[PDB]
Amino acid sequence: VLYVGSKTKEGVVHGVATVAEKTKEQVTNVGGAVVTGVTAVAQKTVEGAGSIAAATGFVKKDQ
Amino acid sequence: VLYVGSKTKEGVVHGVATVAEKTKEQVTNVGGAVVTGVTAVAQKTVEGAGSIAAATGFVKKDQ
Amino acid sequence: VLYVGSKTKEGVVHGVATVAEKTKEQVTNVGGAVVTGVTAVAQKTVEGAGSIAAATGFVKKDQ
Amino acid sequence: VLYVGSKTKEGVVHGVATVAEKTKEQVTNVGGAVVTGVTAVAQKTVEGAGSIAAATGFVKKDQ
Amino acid sequence: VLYVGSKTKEGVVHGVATVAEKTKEQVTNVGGAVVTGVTAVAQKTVEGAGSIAAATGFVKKDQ
Amino acid sequence: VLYVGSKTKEGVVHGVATVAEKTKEQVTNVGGAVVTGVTAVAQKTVEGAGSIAAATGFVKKDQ
Repeated sequence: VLYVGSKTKEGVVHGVATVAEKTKEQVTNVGGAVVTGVTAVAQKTVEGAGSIAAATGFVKKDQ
Repeated sequence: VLYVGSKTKEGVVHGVATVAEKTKEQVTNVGGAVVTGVTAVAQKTVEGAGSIAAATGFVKKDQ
Repeated sequence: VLYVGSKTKEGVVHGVATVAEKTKEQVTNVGGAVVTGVTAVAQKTVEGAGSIAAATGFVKKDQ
Repeated sequence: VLYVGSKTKEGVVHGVATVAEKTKEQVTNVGGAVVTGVTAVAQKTVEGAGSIAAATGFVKKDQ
Repeated sequence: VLYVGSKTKEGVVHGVATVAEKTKEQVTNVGGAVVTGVTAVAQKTVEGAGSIAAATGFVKKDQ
Repeated sequence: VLYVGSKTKEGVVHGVATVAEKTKEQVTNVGGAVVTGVTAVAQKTVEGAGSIAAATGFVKKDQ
C-alpha cells in the first residue's frame, strides 16, 4: 500500500578491481561442457529460476 | 498503491577495473560446448528464467 | 502496508580486490562438466530456484 | 664495446586500468602550490635531475 | 666490454588496476604546498637526483 | 667484461590491485607541506640521491 524502497540495492556488484597474469591459460575440452572466467556478474529475477554458471557436459536421454 | 522506488538498483555492475595479461590463451574444443570470458554482465528479468553462462556440450535425445 | 526499506542491500558484492598470478593454468575435460573461475557474482531471485555454479558431468536417463 | 640491450624497458608504465567515481572533487588553493591527479606517468633522463610532482607553495627570498 | 641486458626492466610499473570511489574529496590549501594523487608513476635517471612527490609548503630565505 | 643480466628487475611494481572507498576524504593544510596518496610508484637512479615522498612543511633559513 505504501511500499518505499529508498536506496535499495539488489544483485549488485561494484568496486571490483581484479588482475590476472598468466603465462599460459589452456582449456582443452573433448566432448563435454566447460564454463570458465565469470567475473563481476549480477542477475536479478522476478518469478523465474536463474542460473549463472551451469555446466552439463552432455545429456543422453534417447527413447 | 503508492509504490515508490527512489534510487533503486537491480542487477547492476559498476566501478569495475580489470586487467588480464596472458602470453598465450588457447581454447581447443573438440565436439562440445565451451563458455569463457564473461566480465561485467548484468541481467534483470520479470517473469522469465534467465541464464548467464550455461554450457551443454551437446545433447543426444533421438527417438 | 507501510513497508520501508531504506538502505537495504541484498545479494551484493563490493570492495573486492583480487590478484591471480599463474604460470600455467590448464584444464583438460574429457567427457564431463567443469566449472571454474567464478569471482564477484551476485544473484537475487523472487520465487525461483537459482544456482550459481552447478556442475553435472553428464546425465544418462535413456528409456 | 659490445653493449647489447635486447628487450630493455626503462621508466615504463603499461597495462594500467583505473576508475575514479567522485560525486564532488573540490580543490581550493589560497596562495600556495597544489599538485593533484598524476596517473600513468613515465620519465627517463640521461644526465639530468628530474622531478615528477614537486610542490613549493611559494618562496620568499628577497634581498 | 660485452655488457648484455636481455629482458631488463628498470623503474617499471605494469598490471595495475585501481578503483577509487569517493563521495567528496576536498583539498583546502592555505599558503602551503600539497601533493596528492600519484598513481602508476615510473622514473629512471642516469647521473641525476630525482624526486617523485616532494612537498615544501614554502621557503623563507631572505637576506 | 662479460656482464650478463637476463631477466633482471629493478625498482619494479607489478600485479597491484587496490580499492579505496571513502565517503569523505578531506585534507586541510594551513601553512605547511602535505604528501598523500602515493600508489604503485617505481624509481631507479644511477649516481643520484632520490626521494619519493619527502615532506618539509616549510623552511626558515634567513640571514
